[PDB]
Amino acid sequence: SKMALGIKRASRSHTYHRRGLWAIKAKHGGALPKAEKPAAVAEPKFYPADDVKPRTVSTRKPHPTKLRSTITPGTVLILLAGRYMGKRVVFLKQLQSGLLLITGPFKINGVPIRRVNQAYVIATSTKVDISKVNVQKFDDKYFAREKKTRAKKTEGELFESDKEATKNLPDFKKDDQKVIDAELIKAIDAVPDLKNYLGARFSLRDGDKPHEMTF
Amino acid sequence: VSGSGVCAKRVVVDARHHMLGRLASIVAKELLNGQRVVVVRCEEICMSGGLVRQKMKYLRFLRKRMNTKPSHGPIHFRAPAKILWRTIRGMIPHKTARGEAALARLKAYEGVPPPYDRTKRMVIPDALKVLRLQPGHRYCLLGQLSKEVGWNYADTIRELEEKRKEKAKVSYDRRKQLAKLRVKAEKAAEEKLGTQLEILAPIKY
Amino acid sequence: AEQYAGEYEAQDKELVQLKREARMKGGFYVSPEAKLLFVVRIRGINAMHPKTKKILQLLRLRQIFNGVFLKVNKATINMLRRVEPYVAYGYPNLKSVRELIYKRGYGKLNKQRIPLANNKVIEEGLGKHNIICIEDLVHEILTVGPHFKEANNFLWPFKLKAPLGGLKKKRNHYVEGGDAGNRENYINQLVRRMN
Amino acid sequence: VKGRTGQRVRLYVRGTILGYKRSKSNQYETASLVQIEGVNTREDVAWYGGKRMAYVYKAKTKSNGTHYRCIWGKVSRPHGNTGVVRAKFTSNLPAEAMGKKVRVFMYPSS
Amino acid sequence: VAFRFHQYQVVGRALPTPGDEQPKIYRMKLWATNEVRAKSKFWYFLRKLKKVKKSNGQMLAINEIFEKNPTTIKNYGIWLRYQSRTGYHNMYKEYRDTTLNGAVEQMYTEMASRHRVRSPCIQIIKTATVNFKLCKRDNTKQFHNSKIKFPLVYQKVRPPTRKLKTTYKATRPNLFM
Amino acid sequence: KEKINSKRTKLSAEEASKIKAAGKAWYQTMISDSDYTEFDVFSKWLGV
RNA sequence: AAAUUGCCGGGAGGGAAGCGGAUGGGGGCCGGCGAUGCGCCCCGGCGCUCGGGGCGUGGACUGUUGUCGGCCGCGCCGGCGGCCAAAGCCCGGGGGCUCCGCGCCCCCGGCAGCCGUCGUCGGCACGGCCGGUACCCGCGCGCCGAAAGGCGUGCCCCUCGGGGCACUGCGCUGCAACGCCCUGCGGGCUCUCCAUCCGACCCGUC
RNA sequence: GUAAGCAGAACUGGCGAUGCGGGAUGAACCGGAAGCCGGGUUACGGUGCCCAACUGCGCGCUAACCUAGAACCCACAAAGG
RNA sequence: AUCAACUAGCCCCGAAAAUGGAUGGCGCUGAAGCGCGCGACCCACACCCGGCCAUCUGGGCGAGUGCCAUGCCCCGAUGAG
Ligand SMILES: [Mg+2]
Ligand SMILES: [Mg+2]
Ligand SMILES: [Mg+2]
Ligand SMILES: [Mg+2]
Ligand SMILES: [Mg+2]
Ligand SMILES: [Mg+2]
Ligand SMILES: [Mg+2]
Ligand SMILES: [Mg+2]
Ligand SMILES: [Mg+2]
Ligand SMILES: [Mg+2]
Ligand SMILES: [Mg+2]
Ligand SMILES: [Mg+2]
Repeated sequence: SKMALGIKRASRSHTYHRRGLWAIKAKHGGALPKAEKPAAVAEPKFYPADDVKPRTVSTRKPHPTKLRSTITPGTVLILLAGRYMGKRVVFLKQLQSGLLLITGPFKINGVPIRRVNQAYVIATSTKVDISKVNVQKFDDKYFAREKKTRAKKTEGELFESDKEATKNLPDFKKDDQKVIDAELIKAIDAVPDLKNYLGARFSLRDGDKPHEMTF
Repeated sequence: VSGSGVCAKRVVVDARHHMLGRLASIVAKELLNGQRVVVVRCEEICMSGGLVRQKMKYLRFLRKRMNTKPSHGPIHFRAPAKILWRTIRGMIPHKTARGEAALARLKAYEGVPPPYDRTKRMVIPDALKVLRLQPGHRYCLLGQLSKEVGWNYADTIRELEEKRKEKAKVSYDRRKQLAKLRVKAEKAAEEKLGTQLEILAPIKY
Repeated sequence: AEQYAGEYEAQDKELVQLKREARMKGGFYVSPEAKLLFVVRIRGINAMHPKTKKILQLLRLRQIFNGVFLKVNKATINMLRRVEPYVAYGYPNLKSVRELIYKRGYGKLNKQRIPLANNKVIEEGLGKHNIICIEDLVHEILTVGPHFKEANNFLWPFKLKAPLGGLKKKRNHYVEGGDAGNRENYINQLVRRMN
Repeated sequence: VKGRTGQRVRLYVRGTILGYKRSKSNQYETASLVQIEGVNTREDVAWYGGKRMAYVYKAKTKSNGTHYRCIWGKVSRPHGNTGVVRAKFTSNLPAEAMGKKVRVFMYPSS
Repeated sequence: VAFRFHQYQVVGRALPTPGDEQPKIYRMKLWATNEVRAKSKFWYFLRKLKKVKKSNGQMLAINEIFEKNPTTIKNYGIWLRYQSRTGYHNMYKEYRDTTLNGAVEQMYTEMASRHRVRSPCIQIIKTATVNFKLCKRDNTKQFHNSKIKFPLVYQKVRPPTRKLKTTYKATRPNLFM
Repeated sequence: KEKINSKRTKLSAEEASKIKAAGKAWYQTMISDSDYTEFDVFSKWLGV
């Protein structure tokens, strides 16, 4: 219904409703409000020679990426790129930036609760029942890096010293993975053989055609 | 013909009873694609058109020699392996680096010289006599053609292939026995596993 | 646009009604021939007879794969008979006319070519002729109207794509297997691949 | 085979680099031709259309800690009736590149 | 499914003229590939038989005929006029096929093969169903027997679709009829 | 979807009969064949 | 200076070399080859700039993904109509054929399953190339909603679902997210050599 | 003119002055005339290998113990069996 | 069950030249020949969309916040020598 949606959105009356010009006929009496003259700073510190153009605070409000039809909270994905390729994970929930949020769990797979792009995953037809996992604590800030300054060039005394020390991933993430993998193993033992499944990794051995291979 | 695209280090061809030119085009494209091929039992390649026709074609080919220096002219080969290698070179572009690198991947033999006995010898369906020649039309074996254009090793291939066939037959009998005892093992383990093996009931034959 | 859709539908149903009526009455109804042709040129501009060159400069087919709308009258159809090995032509239907005029519609405005991406450009090029909209223009072409001369000399010779799915031989007449000449209705099945 | 060393998962479907987009007398080195192991139909490449490949080779000198180089590309569209594909690369391939093997992953997957 | 020919019937007459204000009416049964080719053949036969040209003629009706029972085999006869390289001749051809429409295809193919005669050279004078026990040709007559049985001397070995086909195969195929 | 009165009585039996008769008459005249009582030389070849 | 020659270092050579278009591998080479600054803000002195600290950001090239446009390509699906529609299926009837391909052929009438050919309306899934916004779109001026988005009044319509229309105003108006590298064994080069592929006859001239 | 890839005319187009795709090769035969690039689709001609595209789906005829035969011009075959 | 004539497809006989030799080559025989078709497919600087250069055409820019006005901006087509 892409084009029916196009017309239904495109109606002048429906655009009145959508922009909500009522409740703009509410506040300023029985009429549409005036607008005024901002920008009375009158204090330019320096005058560029080129014709000046201000910063773009972008007013375009892009649509959200559409999560694939074959993705359900609880679906066993297939990672495809990066250090966890072949790893089979379980999809927790497609988070607010658009990226998928998956888990090993780390007790069996070594794949922590981590962010994965939707492009690099192949949803399998199997599901798990996980409506009693409490995932609300995960978001973009949990994962946002605050990547540090490039003044630290990794030298012969940094190489294994970072391995040998622990100034790394924090202990609240340590405890996090414990709570999620507990409440998710309690959901995996239900599905027979699934722990062994997830323990395996998908390998496209000889005589395997992906166009033929279902998932 | 674009190739199979298969992944073997070497693919052998039991070239018994295949059309010379058809096997030659299939193999020539495999070489140009870059997959290393080895064709054996070339002494058996069947050619359409009767033996007398293939004869006169080859004896016309004998006339073609450089007048002022025969040592420089068309080099007429006799052995079936070299007949095949020339028929395939006529199909590969062999005056460029790509084409000569292609022919570097071809190795053609009469018989099956070791280590090509203990191996699976793959036949190319698009070229077999049964599938490309109507039964009852003239054909000749490149072994007979060379035996009559003067390749003096038809006998010496023949004793060696009699020896190789008997040495293969004894080992095939041994593998029959080993496979019937593997089959009794097949059923012995199946009867020892019950519901452990239900999942393979619908996808087995 | 409402009453154009209405009358198109009425004409299409009415033809069926008269054909059944004539059959039940015993004889048969003979459809009233097409008033309009779509003509698209299918040969390059090299090695042409000069008469043919002038005829194609008047039919406005001055480059391979141009497609123009033509009235059927005796002068025009005997002008097509002269350049027949060079053209492919027939009787466009409603979808053909509308989607050509939308998807490939350009206007000879001030001798300049304007992409009719809005109703406005009609208002300047036409409108002295009581054509205000793209649907007015489509109608007044398809049901060949009194102002069809002006509503067609307004249009620019449609630039078509090369025929997807290929083509047959362009050297023979369609009857002999080729592409030139009448394909009376099949110019419909062709415009979908020239567009 | 058993008790082997090498890669432990194949997440890519191997193929040969086949030539270029050629007429009978031209090359357009921009679009290469690629054969995938296992595709035998023009509509079987429908599922590969878009999936990304890598030409992996190795030069004479170390760079960034390796001899290995890799030039990236992707399956644009089908070519012919037997599942040969046309591949578009960031840089056009070497002509020694044809006959060698190229890796077709499934990354940009659907 | 699709048929390369279709048996139309075309009905036409000369243009109205002051005398003979209802010119007489001609019907024909023509094979062609579509409408416009059937029409163009109709004017051919009414300009070499009835002295009427497309300019000085008018076409009133064209119907596409179809077949009664596509499910049953019908022994067809075709009486046909054709042009050899050095003259003209007249042939009679008996076919077994489920439709006259397929029989015409088979007949153009036979004239293009047995005699290198193309379509522009062939005319179908009369077509009819010559039911069994009255057929003339031996190759038609030899399928008029229940309790018929014959094995398949010619059977292409071929994978069911283009996917399942590879270039090397271990085993020489087992062919048996 | 649930088998409502989807297209019901639209025309009566006398009309649906005469329409079928007119159609079959046109079919008879549309597949009608020639007499061939003209060509006295190719009678035996044409069968009539 | 050039043609020409020697040594030194490198490169390549199966009956020419040279040239053009691709990149690939070698070299030689480029730091304007590629950034570290902007606002707020707290002193401590010299509202304005520098010295310290907190503060959100921010740079060449390159990669990926997303979302809108544009053009395009490919695949699958559903409805409608025309056609005498035809057909098998379900029932009924109607003729010749005489031992026959014989439980043979042909035709006509009823009915309420799917099934050609053109025409046409619609749904979607996939991909390829280009663009990325001063207007077309879009955003704020209200609330709810992290968010796609929803939310009002009055008329017309069928009246379930729900749909159509409506009064319209000010201003603003360069799409995003995350990366990789940063004096490097890096980046890429229009310079050099070489290999491979395609092209490729020796210029002036009657 | 016996004819000529000959000599002289009529209508038009081409080459000359013009690249490019096809006819293996060719100034004028077939397609088609162009700024420099990215994307799509075609014309002529093709899909066994050289060589990009099917050893595709069909039906017939030919069996050549002469170099069977295999492209508009075009690189011929005749009378006759 | 058959006898004779006529006819026309492919093949054959007719059919001979000198450097070794040319359906372009190899080869091809339910063809990879011949005749007719069907689905796709491959291929030009040709057709379409898009970017850019230039030529041409047609417009905009002063009680000037005003400009290499010989400039800038917009529209359209075209590009062989
Ligand atoms: Mg040479
Ligand atoms: Mg296509
Ligand atoms: Mg064509
Ligand atoms: Mg010097
Ligand atoms: Mg030296
Ligand atoms: Mg060079
Ligand atoms: Mg370089
Ligand atoms: Mg898009
Ligand atoms: Mg002179
Ligand atoms: Mg292109
Ligand atoms: Mg090829
Ligand atoms: Mg000017």
